[PDB]
Amino acid sequence: YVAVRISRFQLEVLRDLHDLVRSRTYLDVSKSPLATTPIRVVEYVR
Amino acid sequence: MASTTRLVNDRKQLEQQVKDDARILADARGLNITTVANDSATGGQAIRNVG
Repeated sequence: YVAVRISRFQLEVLRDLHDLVRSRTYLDVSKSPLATTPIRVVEYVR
Repeated sequence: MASTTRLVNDRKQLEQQVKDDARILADARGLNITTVANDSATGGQAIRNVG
């Protein structure tokens, strides 16, 4: 006799095929490579 | 009375300097505090009111 219903459903329509294209962000290892070893600092007392 | 009469003080200054520069460079590694509890109870005889 009693029905449980909802409101405010959020869904996304597109209306064009090109809108399925988004963007990410990657690291360019070609000119910014990943380091392999620390700096190997050495200290002397003044 | 020459430079040979200044050896003990020289050794004192050298010892102080070595003690200092052996600690300026030593790494600082802090420990983890443990063994903390409430274990300081006080005893004695009660009053035990009579009546």
